[PDB]
Amino acid sequence: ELRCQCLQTLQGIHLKNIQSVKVKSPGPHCAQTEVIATLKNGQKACLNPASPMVKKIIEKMLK
Amino acid sequence: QVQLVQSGAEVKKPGASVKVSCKASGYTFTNYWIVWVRQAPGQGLEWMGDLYSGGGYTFYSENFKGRVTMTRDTSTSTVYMELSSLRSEDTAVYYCARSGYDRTWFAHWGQGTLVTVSSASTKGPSVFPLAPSSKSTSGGTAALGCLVKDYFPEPVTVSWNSGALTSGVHTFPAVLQSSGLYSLSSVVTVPSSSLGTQTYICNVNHKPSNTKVDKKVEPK
Amino acid sequence: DIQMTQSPSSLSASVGDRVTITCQASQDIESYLSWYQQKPGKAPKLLIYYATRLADGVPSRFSGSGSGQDYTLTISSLQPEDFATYYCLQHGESPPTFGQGTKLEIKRTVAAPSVFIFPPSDEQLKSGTASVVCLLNNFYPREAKVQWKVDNALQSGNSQESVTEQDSKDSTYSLSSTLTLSKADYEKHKVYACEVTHQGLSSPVTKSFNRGE
Repeated sequence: ELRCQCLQTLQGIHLKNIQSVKVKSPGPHCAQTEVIATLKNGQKACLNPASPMVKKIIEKMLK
Repeated sequence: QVQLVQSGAEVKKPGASVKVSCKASGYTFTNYWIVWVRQAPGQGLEWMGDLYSGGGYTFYSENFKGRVTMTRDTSTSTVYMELSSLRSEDTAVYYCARSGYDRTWFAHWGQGTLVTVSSASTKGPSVFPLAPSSKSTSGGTAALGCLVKDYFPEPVTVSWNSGALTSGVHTFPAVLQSSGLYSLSSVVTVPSSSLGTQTYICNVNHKPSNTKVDKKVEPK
Repeated sequence: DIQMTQSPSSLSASVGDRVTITCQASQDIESYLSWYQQKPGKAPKLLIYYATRLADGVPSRFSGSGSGQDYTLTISSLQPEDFATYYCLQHGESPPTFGQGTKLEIKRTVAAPSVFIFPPSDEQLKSGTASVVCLLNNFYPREAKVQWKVDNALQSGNSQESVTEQDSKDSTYSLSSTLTLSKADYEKHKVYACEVTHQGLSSPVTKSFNRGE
């Protein structure tokens, strides 16, 4: 869809619950960066890309 | 400091085309969509289509597909909407707008462009002063203005003292005369005390006839 | 396409009142709904996006709610500058579609017009026409009666009038009436008068002048 997927971002998402994280850069679909975590149960959670906790979670995953 | 500046009002005959520009400034042009919305009598607002300013996407409303073309120019940060095969019923104000975070909402709008489609002859207005006098002064207030008569089509814009005078101005909606020509007046109330020291000039513009008149309104 | 039904089509309210405007979509639009304010002769201006988010610079008195098919715009304490037409816009599915609009009028206390008259300019007289303008400034309510009298004879069929939109600061109206005669007819009479009747006036107000004086 050519629209922002995250109308609000969620708090309290833990690394242990995350299966994957998708980072989508700005463009025609959305002028803001969007971060969507897919949890181990299949839930999708929109995350604040600016958040220092979100940056820490993604860098922890890369190790 | 986001600004969208559109080209001036136009008049066209049926069967002609019109190309309205929308010049953007104050943001990164290529990161957003520009949309076109028209406002025609009895139809509120209607989306015509949109295009992504960075390229790759252009969408048209099924109501205009086949006679609308939207184009973009990165070097001038301008988008154009060309509407072809004009009919008298295409008379409307055409707005461009920039998307917000996505094309679902319109964060900033251009000032609009009135396009009139008519077979009737274009006519420039005559501008006459409405001088302040003993018959337009009371309680310390003086009224003065300009009468902008016999023009076609709309719009006429009026400013006072090149936009420096805005308080107490009333530019009236035009009336349609029996001749098919329009007339309007623009008035302002000011202190009667300073009619001898202040200068009041009405600046009249009628873009379809390329008429620009500045009339100094003097006390009578 | 998605049909957007806005309710009410018009409303009248006083300064300080809470105003509620609703928008119903013919199908779920998933909160891709925005609200716009349009003043007469001006472009629309964004108020709310994604159903509830307030645009930058918009006063906190504006708020939005809703989901699925039903959305609401609320103005908590109406201000004179809120006189405008309001529109909803959905873009949950293309093409985006607008509501028909809600015209919000302001009720306020009675204000008598100030009345002014303008004889024709000598410039216009040189062209063969005489327009006489009667101005009624800053009054409320909009109902006002203007009568033209020429040598005390009531006129009919030779005037046009126009009223402004409600003022963004004081919610009043102004009215301009023009009596138009040929120069030849104008020169046949002496007394030109416009008689104004309005709720705010204790008696009708006549502004008059004698031609050539």
